[PDB]
Amino acid sequence: GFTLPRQPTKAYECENCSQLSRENLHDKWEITNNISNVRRSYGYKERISLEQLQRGVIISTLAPGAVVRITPLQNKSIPELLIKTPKNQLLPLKEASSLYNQDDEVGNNPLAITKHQAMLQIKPELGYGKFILKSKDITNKYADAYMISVLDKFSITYLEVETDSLHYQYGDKLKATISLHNDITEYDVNDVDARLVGPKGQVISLNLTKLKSNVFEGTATLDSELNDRGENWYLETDVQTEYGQEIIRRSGHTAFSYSIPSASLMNVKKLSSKPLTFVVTVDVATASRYALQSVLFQKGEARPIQTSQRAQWLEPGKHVLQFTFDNLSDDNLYLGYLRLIDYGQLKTVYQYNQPVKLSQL
Ligand SMILES: [Ca+2]
Repeated sequence: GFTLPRQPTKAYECENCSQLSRENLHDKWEITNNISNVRRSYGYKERISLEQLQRGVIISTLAPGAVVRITPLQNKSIPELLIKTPKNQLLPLKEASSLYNQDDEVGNNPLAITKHQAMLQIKPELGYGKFILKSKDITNKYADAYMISVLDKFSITYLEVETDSLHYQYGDKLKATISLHNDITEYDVNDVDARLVGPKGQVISLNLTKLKSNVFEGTATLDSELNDRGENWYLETDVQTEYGQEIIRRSGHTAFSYSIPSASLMNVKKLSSKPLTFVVTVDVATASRYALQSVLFQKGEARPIQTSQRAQWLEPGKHVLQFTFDNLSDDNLYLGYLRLIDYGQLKTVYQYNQPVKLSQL
């Protein structure tokens, strides 16, 4: 017998669990022998209102040829838009795009600026800096709000974000690193905002600390009790600073997985050698369909021989799950991992990824 690391279980309210299969199934398959969520952004995204568009919204770029996208957040029309260049030339938005993009007789060219959406690449001749996007008028037919996306395509200034893990569970502390880089300039950042957004739109704000002039660390406790149903969480951050007369604005995102520890593995023992059968004790908090997956491994070459999977419906309480391999001596074999999946969450809720020699079972 081998005792596995303890993991207190946590119950969750599941809406789709009743629809899951109640079939007790065992599968086996042959097999043979992402690490980081680091993400860089060369632009930013923001939500703006029609009231802000009327007054004018700052579009800040650091290099020529930035790409700008304006989409309504309601199923309504976009206003006729104007853009003020950094040299205070007021233009119809279309006149800030190339002659090619303004031409309706190219055919292959998309009608990139319409009443439904507006997308453009700023002509390199207009340079870079502070552009002002403004509405020509306001009516009760335009959308209330818009998503502005700015890709500063040819800027060497980027925002780098990452979390200390790809996967978390209920009660874990998440740590994020947020850094603003340019290999020529050293920035001093003070205006930073960051949060965690869940699949149902639930928000967990990050508590930030300044590590360096351009580096921030953020922490939060992940304590959502909701089922993510296979969907992921995102770290969202927004940074703004100034370097001389230039606005440095970057926003970034990175994904991470989250689960509720709805069930845990406790003890694993070898039941038989012919056929190679193992039994694992499981503590279940929420009635759902669970799958226990394991891999049999074999100077010396270590390689997987077969994967086994036991999937069944489990009510709250203690259970014994059985899994078998086809098959070599006990000394030349070991269990590569012990993973437990909750199909109600479509997440691994328990995993032991350390080798377990059969001589320990
Ligand atoms: Ca701000």
